[PDB]
Amino acid sequence: SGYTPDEKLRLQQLRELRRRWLKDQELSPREPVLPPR
Amino acid sequence: GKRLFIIKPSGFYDKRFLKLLRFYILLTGIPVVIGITLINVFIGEAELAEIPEGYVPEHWEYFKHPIS
Repeated sequence: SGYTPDEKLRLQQLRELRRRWLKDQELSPREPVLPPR
Repeated sequence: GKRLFIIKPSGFYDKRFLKLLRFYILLTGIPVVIGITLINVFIGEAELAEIPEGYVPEHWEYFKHPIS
């Protein structure tokens, strides 16, 4: 058996979306935090 | 990059409450303790003597502590 290709398609879209989310969680503006004073 | 986005819930409300609590106890934490310090280091507590011969005291002058 195995996947149905609908599940493959769905899962590859979730590959793209989940990679984009977890890369977006990775912050580096060279400064995460900033104290005003 | 190495440091990811950590997800803490919130801290502002709690730090505001504890800031207000320490500040509004500190407003009368310093003067009351300093006042009782000045009382028990300057005015003195009391002394141990008795009622003299044929004499009437008040309802105070029975108590060791002067603020009491």
